[PDB]
Amino acid sequence: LRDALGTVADVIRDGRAVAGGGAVEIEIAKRLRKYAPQVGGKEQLAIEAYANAIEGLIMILAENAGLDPIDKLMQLRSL
Amino acid sequence: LRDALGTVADVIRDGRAVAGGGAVEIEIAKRLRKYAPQVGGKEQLAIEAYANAIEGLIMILAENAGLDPIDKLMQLRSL
Repeated sequence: LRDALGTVADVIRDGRAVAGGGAVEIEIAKRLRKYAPQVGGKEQLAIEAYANAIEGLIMILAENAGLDPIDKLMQLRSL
Repeated sequence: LRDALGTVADVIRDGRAVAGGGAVEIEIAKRLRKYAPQVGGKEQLAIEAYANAIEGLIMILAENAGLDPIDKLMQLRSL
């Protein structure tokens, strides 16, 4: 109960909110893959290797609830 | 000399010609990566794994003439 209240306080101290469920990771993994071609050098492989590691988080969320992980990633990315 | 003549005969028997030097591979590796999103299923990973294996040929051409292979691939793809 006090951890719930101390989460409401983390909203009220800074008035933004974002969806759970892995909805944030897949917008970030779009912005990076559109930004990486501007950086151009060997550094381009390190940014795209960052994006693959953030999407690689919500597999650990799907794989954990009994689902088939890869298809239930591909459906979200296509959506 | 007869293998040279028997190459001119391979042009004359069918009146098309294409550039050497790895110029064909990098147009094919563009068409495939634009076509793969239409196929959509697990099969999409097999087509993109085909494109990476055709570009992977001209590294064996650059790596062989003493050059640094990766950058001399990236310059061609950007061009």
